[PDB]
Amino acid sequence: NVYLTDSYLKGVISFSECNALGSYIFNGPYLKNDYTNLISRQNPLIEHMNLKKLNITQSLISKYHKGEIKLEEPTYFQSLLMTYKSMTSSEQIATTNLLKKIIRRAIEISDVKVYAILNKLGLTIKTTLLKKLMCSMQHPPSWLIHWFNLYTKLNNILTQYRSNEVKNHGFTLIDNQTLSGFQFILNQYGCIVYHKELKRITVTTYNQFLTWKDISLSRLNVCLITWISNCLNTLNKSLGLRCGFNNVILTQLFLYGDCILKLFHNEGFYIIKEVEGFIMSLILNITEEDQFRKRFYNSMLNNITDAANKAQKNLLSRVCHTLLDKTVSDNIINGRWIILLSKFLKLIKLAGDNNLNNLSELYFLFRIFGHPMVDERQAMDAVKINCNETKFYLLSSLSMLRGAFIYRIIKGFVNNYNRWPTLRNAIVLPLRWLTYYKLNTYPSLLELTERDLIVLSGLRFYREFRLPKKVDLEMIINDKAISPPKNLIWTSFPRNYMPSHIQNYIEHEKLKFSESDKSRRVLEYYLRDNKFNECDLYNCVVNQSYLNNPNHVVSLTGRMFAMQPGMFRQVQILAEKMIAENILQFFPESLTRYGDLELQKILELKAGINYISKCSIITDLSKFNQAFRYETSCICSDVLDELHGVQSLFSWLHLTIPHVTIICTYRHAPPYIGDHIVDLNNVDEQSGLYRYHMGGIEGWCQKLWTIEAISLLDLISLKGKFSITALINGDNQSIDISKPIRLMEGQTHAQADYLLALNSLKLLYKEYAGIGHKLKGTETYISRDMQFMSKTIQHNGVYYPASIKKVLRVGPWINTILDDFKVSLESIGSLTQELEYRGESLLCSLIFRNVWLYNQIALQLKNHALCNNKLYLDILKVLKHLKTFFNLDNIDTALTLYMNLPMLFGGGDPNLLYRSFYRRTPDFLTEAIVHSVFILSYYTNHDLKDKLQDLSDDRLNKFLTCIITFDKNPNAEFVTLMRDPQALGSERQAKITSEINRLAVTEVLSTAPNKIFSKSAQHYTTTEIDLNDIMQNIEPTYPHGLRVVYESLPFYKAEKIVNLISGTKSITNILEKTSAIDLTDIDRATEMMRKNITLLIRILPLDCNRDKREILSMENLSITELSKYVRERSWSLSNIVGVTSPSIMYTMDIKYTTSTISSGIIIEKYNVNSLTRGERGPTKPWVGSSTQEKKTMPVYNRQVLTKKQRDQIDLLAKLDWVYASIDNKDEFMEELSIGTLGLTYEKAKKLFPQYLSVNYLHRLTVSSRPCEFPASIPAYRTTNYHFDTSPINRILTEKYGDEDIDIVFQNCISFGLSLMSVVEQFTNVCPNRIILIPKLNEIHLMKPPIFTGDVDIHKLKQVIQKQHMFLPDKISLTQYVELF
Amino acid sequence: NITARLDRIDEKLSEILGMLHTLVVASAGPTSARDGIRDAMVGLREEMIEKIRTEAL
Amino acid sequence: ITARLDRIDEKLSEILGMLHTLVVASAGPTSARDGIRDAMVGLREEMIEKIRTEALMTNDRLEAMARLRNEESEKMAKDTSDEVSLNPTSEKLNNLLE
Amino acid sequence: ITARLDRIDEKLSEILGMLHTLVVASAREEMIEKIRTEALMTNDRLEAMARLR
Amino acid sequence: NITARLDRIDEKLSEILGMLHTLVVASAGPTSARDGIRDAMVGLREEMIEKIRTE
Ligand SMILES: CN1C(=O)C2(CCN(c3cnc(C#N)c(Cl)c3)CC2)c2cc(Br)ccc21
Repeated sequence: NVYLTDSYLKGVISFSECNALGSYIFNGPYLKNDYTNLISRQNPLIEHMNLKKLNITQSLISKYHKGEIKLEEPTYFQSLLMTYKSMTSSEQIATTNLLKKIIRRAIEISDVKVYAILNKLGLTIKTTLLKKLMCSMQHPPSWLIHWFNLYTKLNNILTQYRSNEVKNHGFTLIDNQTLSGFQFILNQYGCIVYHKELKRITVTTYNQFLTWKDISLSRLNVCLITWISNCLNTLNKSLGLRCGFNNVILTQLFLYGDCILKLFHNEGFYIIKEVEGFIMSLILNITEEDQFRKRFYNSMLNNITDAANKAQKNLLSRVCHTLLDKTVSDNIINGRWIILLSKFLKLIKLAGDNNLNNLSELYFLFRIFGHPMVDERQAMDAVKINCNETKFYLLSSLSMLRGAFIYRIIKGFVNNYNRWPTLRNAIVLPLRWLTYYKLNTYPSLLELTERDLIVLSGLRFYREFRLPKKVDLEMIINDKAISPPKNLIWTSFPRNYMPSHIQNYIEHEKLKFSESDKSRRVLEYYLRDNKFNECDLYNCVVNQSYLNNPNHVVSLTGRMFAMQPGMFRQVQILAEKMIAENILQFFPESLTRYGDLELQKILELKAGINYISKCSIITDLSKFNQAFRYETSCICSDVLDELHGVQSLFSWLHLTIPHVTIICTYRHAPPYIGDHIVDLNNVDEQSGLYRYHMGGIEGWCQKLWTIEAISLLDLISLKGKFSITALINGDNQSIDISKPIRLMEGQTHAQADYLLALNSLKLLYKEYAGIGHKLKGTETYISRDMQFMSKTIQHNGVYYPASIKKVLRVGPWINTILDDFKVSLESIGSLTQELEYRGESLLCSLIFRNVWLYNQIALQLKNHALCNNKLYLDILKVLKHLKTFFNLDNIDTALTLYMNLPMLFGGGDPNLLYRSFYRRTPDFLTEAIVHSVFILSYYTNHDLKDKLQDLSDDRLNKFLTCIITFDKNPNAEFVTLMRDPQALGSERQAKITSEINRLAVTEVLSTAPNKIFSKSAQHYTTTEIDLNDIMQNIEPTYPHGLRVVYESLPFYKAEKIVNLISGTKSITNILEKTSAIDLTDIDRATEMMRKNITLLIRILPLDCNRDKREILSMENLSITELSKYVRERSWSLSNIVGVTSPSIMYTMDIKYTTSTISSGIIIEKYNVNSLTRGERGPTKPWVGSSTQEKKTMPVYNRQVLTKKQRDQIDLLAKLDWVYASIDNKDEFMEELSIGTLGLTYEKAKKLFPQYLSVNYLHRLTVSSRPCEFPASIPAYRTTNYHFDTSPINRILTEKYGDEDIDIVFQNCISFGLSLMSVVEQFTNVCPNRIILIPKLNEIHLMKPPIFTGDVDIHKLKQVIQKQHMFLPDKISLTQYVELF
Repeated sequence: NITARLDRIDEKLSEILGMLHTLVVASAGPTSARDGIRDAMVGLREEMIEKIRTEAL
Repeated sequence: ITARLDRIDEKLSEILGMLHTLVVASAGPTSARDGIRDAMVGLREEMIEKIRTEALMTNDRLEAMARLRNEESEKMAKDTSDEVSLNPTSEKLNNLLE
Repeated sequence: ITARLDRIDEKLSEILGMLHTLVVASAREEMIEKIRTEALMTNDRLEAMARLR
Repeated sequence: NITARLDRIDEKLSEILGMLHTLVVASAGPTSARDGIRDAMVGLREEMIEKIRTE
């Protein structure tokens, strides 16, 4: 059992852990005067005792007790470390030479792609651009060498510790020479830092060391990116990023932030967090006008000074009676800190340069200074006052809130079902509302009165939606921790921190609970349940078994994360799922869309929104929940309860939580229990433990409060007589307010907009205070002409990104499990694509990616924590093979080639060349082959403007011959093509972790005490055999139809769970209650990594190209026919249809001048300026949405069915559409409809959508086909160009004629747009027109095939019967009766 | 005139009904669930009656 | 018969006037922090003077008084004011910045 | 026209009485009858569908 | 007609008195009243099952 520790910070820095460690070591209150220090000095942990008993620690303690060294706080040593410049030795030459080598190698690797692109466009280094850049980047600046040296040292320390702790458990690293001046005692349970010439010592944790390393890496990445971008913009102004920073100012900013952190304390982060507002002010001074920006500036100054005063107060209060009482500087008492702060702020303004690009990119500064230590009991005490407060309402306010909610629901039902919901109370309606009810209409907001809402608040409803009767295992199972029951909560703390009676009680009382109740994680909470039943949640909800339950706790872990036992968590998840499923259709303002292009969609549709005065209000709703009560939430929860026919399912929180004790269950923060007290509801209320919580826990019930906020906004719009357009994306509310006004004499539009904003703000404050929510001036602001939403900035239609903030953590082993090489390469590439998708710079992203890929491959494989240097020897033998096969001259050239060929064939390039022009593709193999051809053009000197020719250089012929020649060895063709329609077979592609870990997961699950998992895992293999036998005799193979068949069976849901479980570390020790990794898992991972690295030796054999004296001839060669042949040969199949598609980057030839040929698509520039980056045009933003099917929907009552049934119906309808040609389709459909839905085919066919589209090969909606095809540029820029695709349909109908062809025109338009962008980047001038002419050699017909064969019904029945425990709910007779 | 004067008593009674129902719903809070009288103030819905029917026949 | 419709209208007006001055206090912990308390309904002035005698325990009682009465406190009056006024430290920092 | 309005007036008087009794008291069979009646009328809606099978 | 407009008022008045009865009964402080309510609801359920099982 091996212990692998973290390499990056994934967690929080603990206040109580550091407090306890330092208090035990130095024998006194270290950071605070908590109970943590008392119990830590009374009964220390064994790891703390081990750290204190060392020989160097005893020496340092002796020095400290003699008054010879002074104790400090970790921020002091952070400031010391980040200024370390004792780098004056023969150590100054080694670092500089290493950095120069890395830079040279990165440019030499990028040269190949730059050459390929410049050749395709028609525009050791072969390019003049990169030769100039290499001449310009020969001497690294001092501020970059500083951070590179610091990061190298800290990373070396960490790598040494991690390796030696993998080899030996219980290893303490004692380092004195790596960093001259400092002395490190590093471990997994603590860290001791000592400075000898300053006579300083500090004690901290392992996560703080990880944070220091992350800080040095972030500052290194900032310096690298700005240096590369500056050197690029010095050659061509369109080549780099849109920002223009100066790195001396950035060094000064780092220094002054460190000075603020050292001066105040841990309490200084509160101050830096405020400076975000400061930057926002600098933005408004550019975009807004006098009154709005003056208001924001004054509020910002007030916020900052209040934060600083509170920080000083709390700092002076905390360290009074601790061992740090003489560490407070004198510049805080006399108030001279302001000067420091002023300088800091001034630098930020000097860094902004009065530019929106700099000011928008400058938000990386708040990910540069580290993370604070979160005090847990204090965070608990901060909200106890807000959630124990009594609120006072007027009955009219609650009546109107309920009426607005009911109005929204009535309007939604009328719009979505042509029907008022069924009322059981229509007696209470007046005549004018009875008319609306019986006519099935509603009035508008302009015709609505405040009395109408009070009248509507009296209506009661009948059940409209139905609850699922069987639990969905995919929504309740995840990879998180779970809270123990109330009687087993004392198991959250070490046994040393508990009194004797609590220990005796725990041991005597663990004998009356299940093995799943004693669990500490969700997965094993469900796996150990030997009495599981899928109708347990439904019975709990219907019987209300969660009310008044004596097993209920709330456990907090800080930013706070709360948890409860499993039953209540089930009920919570079900309530939120029912809201998301049935109700959010009536509230189109609630969003959950976080994404690259989605936020741009939202900002575009926001910008699209005798005078009409306008204004905007931005509000932060993070603390929104603490103010809610039963009276304010359940007046609408009751409407939802009535709509679903249940009681108190959406009202569970405010009915259950007020009777629970809220407790902090941190490991190092236990409460003080008085002797002879075991029950938690009898322990004294103290810091970190209380009762009578009214108000709601953050995260639980968020959608309810969102839709209630929307209803309140409707009420405000009614009361104020103006129009409102609202958007809520998480915890951020944006309101656009519009009102028709008649301007006075001399009044300007600005003053009218300002008056409207002020009056709307008054009305909003009053209406929010009416329901008990007191808005603060720190959470709300008003503006008029700047679109802000979710930390995204748009102005005048131009979008301003923050890419540098997101590329800060790119490094060696990021985002992997067990230090996987392939996943690390993939994550590096995907994270560096953002300097091109958002930053609009191809070459900067490319060079940064190559820097870190070279560092990770050529420098960090020798230091693997578990695979000591075997992967590096594999890499070297692969490089030797490549050097022999391609007749290269060095291993350097071999590595340059290896880093440029795709990962599909076993190489090391994670970013294919087509993703610089369009984001989606329908066929990966053709893109891989085209990328390989383009890359090998660098060594074979082939021209990408001519055609495929046979020349004297036969490297490409050799490559293609080895690609199409191999030994067929298929196995399990159809189930593999079911779970991945793009798989190759015959071991022609690399393997992923799921395929490797599947069998291990199933053998671990075969022994689980839960029968629903045991039977599934015991029948897995025979189910796979049957599933492969089902669709084997249907000869024309359509892997997308195979996917549709696969998704309509319960084995799909069975496989989701296995794919989820196969993503943990130490799959074998899941049911072993251990945090250590088994050696079998390490061996599996090691052998997988080695096979995947050496794949390129088996794919490109030196064996006379597999005794193939015949070589491939390129005269009239089609890459797409070759791809289709390669794909068919690897599965031993005669015909596979609907998977092969040409490559737009290869098919289209690019011209700039117009000619008499008159072919291909045309892209023109409608802008008038020469350059386009940062501008907007008169066109509509291009979204490459695909064309779906045309289908008619039958008329029946849909709300009678759940969502799983409505999904299974669509699946069976697609199956009836696609496989309508097979010979036993009637028996097939009867079996499917009676096995999965419960009805016969005759009754089920009445609910199937009928498809009017004939060619399903062209328009089929599967999860394995791209739904849209966007470009590789931001949306706002697509508005600068105009396209016409008409000259190509004139030539495509004379060669085929009214026939479907395999080509995506969306990707053609995207290619054209990104081509405009890239040509402007590389030439510093945007072309007027481009013309794309297709190669007709690559375009083929797409006609729907006629299927022949018989489906095996016996194997279908076997598959349905073996995995019956994952089937959805059958459609009953009671339900089918109400369907019509 | 009698009908136009009776068509206002109805609109006043409807407002009284809305206010009193909101009060009834807001008064059945955590103490009512703790004492077990909340179903006597909000009503029995479809699921409980279906359970009663299944345990009856 | 209008002499009876008038006595019906006066009663309806009385009920609707006594229902538009009702105030609800949310349920919370009792005095001395043991148990939960029920939600309380009562006329506006009775609830206000119950807040003044602090029979209902709460902080920020001044804004409670000024909000149950349809009035505007000065805190909320400057929260939504035309111009924002600095603080002593804010003017010190603003002088340092200019 | 003469008795009905007086019934309305008596019911309004009783309403005012009970509303005073409620709003000054800060510190069962009719209710159970209504609960039973509406629960039976909901069971009737359930039985209509159960018999429609 | 007028008789229908008086029937509506009668129904609404009965509903108002029902709501008021609920509000005033539920507001009884002593535990005796809230115990009687749950005992009566216990009864009601297993007396409703009687009328359901009869037909
Ligand atoms: C008073 N007030 C503010 O000053 C700000 C605005 C500016 N803001 C940020 C923070 N981070 C980013 C990043 N990336 C960006 Cl782009 C803006 C911080 C808070 C704010 C936001 C919201 Br919603 C509600 C009220 C306020």
